[PDB]
Amino acid sequence: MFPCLHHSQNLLRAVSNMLQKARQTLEFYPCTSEEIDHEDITKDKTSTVEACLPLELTKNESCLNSRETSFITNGSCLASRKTSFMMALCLSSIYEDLKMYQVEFKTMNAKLLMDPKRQIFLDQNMLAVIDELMQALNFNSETVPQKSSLEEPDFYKTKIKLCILLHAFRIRAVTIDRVMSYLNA
Amino acid sequence: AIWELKKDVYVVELDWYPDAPGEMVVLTCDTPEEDGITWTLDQSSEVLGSGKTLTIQVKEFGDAGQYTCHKGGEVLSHSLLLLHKKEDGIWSTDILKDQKEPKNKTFLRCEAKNYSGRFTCWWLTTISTDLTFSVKSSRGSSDPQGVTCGAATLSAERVRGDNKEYEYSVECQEDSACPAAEESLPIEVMVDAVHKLKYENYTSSFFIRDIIKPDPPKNLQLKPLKNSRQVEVSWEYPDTWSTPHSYFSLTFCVQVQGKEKKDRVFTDKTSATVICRKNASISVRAQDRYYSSSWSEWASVPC
Amino acid sequence: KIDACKRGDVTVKPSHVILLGSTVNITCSLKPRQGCFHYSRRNKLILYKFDRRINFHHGHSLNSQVTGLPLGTTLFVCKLACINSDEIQICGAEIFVGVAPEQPQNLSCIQKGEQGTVACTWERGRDTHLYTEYTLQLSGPKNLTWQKQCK
Ligand SMILES: *[C@@H]1O[C@H](CO)[C@@H](O[C@@H]2O[C@H](CO)[C@@H](O[C@@H]3O[C@H](CO)[C@@H](O)[C@H](O)[C@@H]3O)[C@H](O)[C@H]2NC(C)=O)[C@H](O)[C@H]1NC(C)=O
Ligand SMILES: *[C@@H]1O[C@H](CO)[C@@H](O)[C@H](O)[C@H]1NC(C)=O
Ligand SMILES: *[C@@H]1O[C@H](CO)[C@@H](O)[C@H](O)[C@H]1NC(C)=O
Repeated sequence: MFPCLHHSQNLLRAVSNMLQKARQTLEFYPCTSEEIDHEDITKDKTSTVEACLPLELTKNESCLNSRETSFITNGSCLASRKTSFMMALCLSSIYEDLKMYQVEFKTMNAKLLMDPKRQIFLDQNMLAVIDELMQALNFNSETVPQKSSLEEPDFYKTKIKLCILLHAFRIRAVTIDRVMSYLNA
Repeated sequence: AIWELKKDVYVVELDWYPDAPGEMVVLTCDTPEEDGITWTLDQSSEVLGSGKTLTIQVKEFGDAGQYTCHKGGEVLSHSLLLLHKKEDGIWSTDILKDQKEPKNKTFLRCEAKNYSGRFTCWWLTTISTDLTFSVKSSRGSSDPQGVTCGAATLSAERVRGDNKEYEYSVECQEDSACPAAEESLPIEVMVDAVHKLKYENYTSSFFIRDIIKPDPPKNLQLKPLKNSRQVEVSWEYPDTWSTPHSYFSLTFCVQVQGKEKKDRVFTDKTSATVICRKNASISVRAQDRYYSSSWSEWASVPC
Repeated sequence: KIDACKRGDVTVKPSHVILLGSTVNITCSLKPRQGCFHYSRRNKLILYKFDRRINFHHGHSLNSQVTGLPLGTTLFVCKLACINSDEIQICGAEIFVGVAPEQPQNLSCIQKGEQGTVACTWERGRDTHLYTEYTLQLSGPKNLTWQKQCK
């Protein structure tokens, strides 16, 4: 049993439940996988797409581009002398992916609360799981400050952006789960 | 408009309504200049036009065919003509048939069995002869020579109704050397169906994970527990499925209904224990554990 | 920057928040680069309220003036229908019709026991269909006040 793998399995399950709630709440807003384009915020910032691979799959090492964002932050999920750099860079990039998403999700939630009705709001449990996993991934975890606005934003745009992020995040959550399973075995 | 599908082949786009005027079509020959070039459409020596240039509006299919560039008694060049009918401003779709299983207007159905990127696409067409297909593929549009599609082959000749639909399939492998954990661009496959003087094209966009269909579970065996009614059943991962088996995982659903309505049990473990009625079979199915995928064929061992 | 609206942008006059009784000019505009791939006089630019057709213009610029909107939120979504392809949602606007907030007629503050936390209760009045922020201020003999907001 791997504790980070348990957190990652909790993350994928939490996103799956939130995604189901989002489809039910926003009946008109189009939130089916077919009608929602895949857009990834972390497209160029992080190297999870390349660094997070089984050791057998990655060989030439040429594609790792000049140790891109090679922070290699030390953390409680692995041990400093336990695994190869290929997994050390991957764990740092996964931490960065969760930081980029959590900062955005909190911004969306703060705008959603202002709605006169409560049609939809991001799951507090899902946000807590993202923070718990980041704390294990990197010791120098930064907790996002409470975000708020002094004005009211258009709600339709936030609800379309929300659906686009949730689906992309779910794909990211499976990718983290596969890496955690590989680390355990 | 007039565009060249390939050298010596020119597809002409024509509107399809009664009493329609044809587009002015100009024929040119890339040969050393000859005074007196003659032009034929049919194999017959009826001569259509003289000069290195021939003008003929393609008002109907009869006016489309292999115009021949011949002078001096030697055929200088060749000018095959292909037609892309457009009806009410909508491109014709007659060569292939609408399966409709995913949704309406679906003529291409693709599938995969591994994360390697090897995939096969099946299209059902009811035209028995004079049929040719051109297949090209790429990841998004950025990858040049991204995918190496193979050549169409007839696969089956079933008798649905009396039409006898024939199924043609292509084998395509992602030729990208760099391994990547997640796909950001959908693979796009284009089939340029050609029949006689009629040209049609079909485009399908998809992701490998969505089209993946696992092969049936391997080495299924039943081992009765000593002095107990229940029987332990053990199965193994398919060799064809991508490795390592830790990063890529499958979920096994076991149904014991054989021949009470639903004995299906979903077990991640490779061995599950089920009471075995003497008069039934035990069957196992495989699906991608991580994402929703097409279910595998049932693997049945007599019990 | 994830963008919810790419094919086109929709504007509302004066604003998404309007007084009960006012009329909004929802105008759906399509960027020139985006549009129906094949020009045809069959494709339309529909505008729907709760998926109900209110207008349709072949041209990229569509203008509408909805009136008598009731209290609440109405989702006006402006989809593009091409000749054979299915409708693609382009952009939409959510309008919250609201009214001026009710004043609290009665305010009572009660402290439970000699040692207690002061609690003040008010009659909100009619619910305005809008986000409501309540501020309670307590001032003593001279002017020194405690500020608390019930968001
Ligand atoms: C699928 O079939 C359609 C039907 O012809 C193809 O659209 C046509 O594509 C050709 C090739 O680009 C166009 O001809 C040439 O286009 C270029 C670029 O615009 C231009 O420089 C040439 O002068 C000539 O126009 C043709 O205009 C176009 N037809 C229409 C109505 O747009 C399409 O390419 C086919 N796709 C595949 C993958 O085969
Ligand atoms: C709405 O637009 C029409 C024409 O564009 C104009 O005549 C009218 O005054 C506008 N009304 C408001 C409230 O903006
Ligand atoms: C206290 O505030 C009230 C209202 O602002 C004002 O009328 C009064 O003069 C103030 N008293 C002092 C001592 O400032």
